[PDB]
Amino acid sequence: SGFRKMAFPSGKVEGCMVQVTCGTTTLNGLWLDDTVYCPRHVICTAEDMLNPNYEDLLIRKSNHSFLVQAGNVQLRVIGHSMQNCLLRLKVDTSNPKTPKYKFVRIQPGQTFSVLACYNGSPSGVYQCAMRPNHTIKGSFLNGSCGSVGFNIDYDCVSFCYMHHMELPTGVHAGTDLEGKFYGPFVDRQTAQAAGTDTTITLNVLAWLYAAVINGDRWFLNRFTTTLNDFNLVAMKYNYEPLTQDHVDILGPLSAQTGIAVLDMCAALKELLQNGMNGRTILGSTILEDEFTPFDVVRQCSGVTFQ
Amino acid sequence: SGFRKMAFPSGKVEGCMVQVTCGTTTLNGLWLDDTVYCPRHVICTAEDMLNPNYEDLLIRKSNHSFLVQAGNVQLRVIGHSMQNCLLRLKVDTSNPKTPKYKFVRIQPGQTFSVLACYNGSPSGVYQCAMRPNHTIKGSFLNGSCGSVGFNIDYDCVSFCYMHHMELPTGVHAGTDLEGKFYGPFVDRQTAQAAGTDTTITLNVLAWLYAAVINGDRWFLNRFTTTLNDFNLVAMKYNYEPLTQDHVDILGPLSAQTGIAVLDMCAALKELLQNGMNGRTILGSTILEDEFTPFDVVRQCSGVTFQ
Ligand SMILES: O=C(Sc1nnc(C(F)(F)F)[nH]1)c1ccc(C#Cc2ccccc2)o1
Ligand SMILES: O=C(Sc1nnc(C(F)(F)F)[nH]1)c1ccc(C#Cc2ccccc2)o1
Repeated sequence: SGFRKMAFPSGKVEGCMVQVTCGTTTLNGLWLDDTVYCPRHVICTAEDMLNPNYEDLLIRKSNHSFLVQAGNVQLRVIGHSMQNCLLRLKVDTSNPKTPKYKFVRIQPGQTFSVLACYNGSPSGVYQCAMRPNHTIKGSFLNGSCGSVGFNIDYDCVSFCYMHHMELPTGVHAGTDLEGKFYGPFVDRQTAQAAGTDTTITLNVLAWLYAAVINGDRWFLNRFTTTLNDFNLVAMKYNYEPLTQDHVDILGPLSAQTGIAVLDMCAALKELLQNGMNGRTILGSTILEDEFTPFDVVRQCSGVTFQ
Repeated sequence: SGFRKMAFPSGKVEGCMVQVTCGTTTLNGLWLDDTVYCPRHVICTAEDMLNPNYEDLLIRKSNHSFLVQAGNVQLRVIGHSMQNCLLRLKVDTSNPKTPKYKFVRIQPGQTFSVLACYNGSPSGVYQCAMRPNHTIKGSFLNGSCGSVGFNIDYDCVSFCYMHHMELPTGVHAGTDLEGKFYGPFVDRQTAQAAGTDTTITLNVLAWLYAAVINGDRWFLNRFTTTLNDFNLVAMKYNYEPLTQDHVDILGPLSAQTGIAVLDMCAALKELLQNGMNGRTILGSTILEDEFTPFDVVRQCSGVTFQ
């Protein structure tokens, strides 16, 4: 029993974190086989950020412009290229600790673990959701760029995020491991700001199923609803519209608890309209949206507390 | 910026998790040097739990009664002893992945990271506080016994918890790595239940300092309070009494923000009496108590957003 925001064990990722220095700038890189990945803005100094031309800034660099440190070991750069917003440094050593891995581009609403790192040293791990507005509410200080997000599937690390910047509201933006940004953000200091966010409906529903699996039914009701009628209430409360695809995804959870998706939607609608009446769900006083249907099946018992 | 329940990177602990089987019971053990630690109740079958005599149950076991699996490798038991509520199995191999470590007994209110494990395979990591009532609100399913709690200090792993059982309210109980229980709990199936809990005052205060360090001051006020006057409000709201020691501990945070501890206490008192007025603190609608003063200094910027 219980329910917590759980991260994946971070060991396989810890063994891949290095430090990358270019001139006066240091940040984290990711060492897989004989390549180190890092934010290209490592090449930018104390004025470049405002309007950098990375093509131009990089052509002026040599292989020995870059200092890569794996622990106390110094790695030798023997090549470099730019891939979108990432630098790809080739090194003379292959990381013996490289896990089985892939690079994936995660969709909004999906969750992953972040290994916060400073000077190539892991300092903490926590679970994040990719917001509908393509930001994450992380916990990052100066020096955290190059910290990565990931999921672990059996023995395979699916890397899906690399940290690049903080936006004015204190939220965070970055790229996939191909260097393409999530959201309309760019790696330069501009007026860019997070667009308006919405609550992740599908995740709230999954979480309500987790609460039932864990034995709680107080918020249920005898009503049902249609998709369209639900979505009118959804938009009033700034929730993402529910789609048939989302209903389909909730099938396994619906089957395990014997509660129809649209009946759970009627429950949510009531909770949204009436509030929670001083009561809690899975220890929370608010409706949580950073657990996916996958996260619930992963964490919750396969048998429900009927 | 941002503020999240952050766990320590779990790598050093992952490399220490093994599987221990006795008869039909399997759970997790901790492999440090040539010793495996695990809950002694691994020796108990499908009726022993009710009223087991561990001395008697253990004397009937040989070294080969115990099956220890580190990955796919089988470790050979070459000795065993009981230490309080733990078994101490000596093995023919020394764990090459043993980190620098110590065993510590944590105090109520303090926090640590839990590596949830099943069949000796780490599955997740999350941050927990030791409640005043000596339980933790973990996330555990059948097979999680032997999962450990820890803090990491530089290169040193301070182990402080091993999981033994779930109590009726769904909360969790276990021991330090000397096998002594936290709380009045025992490793047998009885009517034992968590005593009444209280909110960890010192942690709520630390967290209010974190909110200020991160730039938020809305909840402050022009009032001050005495310890005694605060504690009268504290007991009305089921908060731990504040002591001079707790005030002393909050010194560094108080200095960084320029807010007197007793002035922060007046703020808390107002928040307790008036509520939060639909507003949030560090993204929370409630007063959080699972971050210590240490956790705040670790996670927050050393310079405040004045
Ligand atoms: O702490 C951070 S994140 C960070 N700051 N430095 C690093 C390093 F690259 F790792 F060194 N990482 C921070 C502070 C301020 C900002 C910013 C910003 C910003 C806001 C709006 C538009 C463009 C840029 O990020
Ligand atoms: O899922 C768990 S924790 C757990 N259950 N099994 C293991 C194993 F040892 F790892 F195998 N760990 C569970 C379910 C039910 C209980 C219990 C209980 C209990 C409640 C009151 C008094 C004494 C015992 O714990």
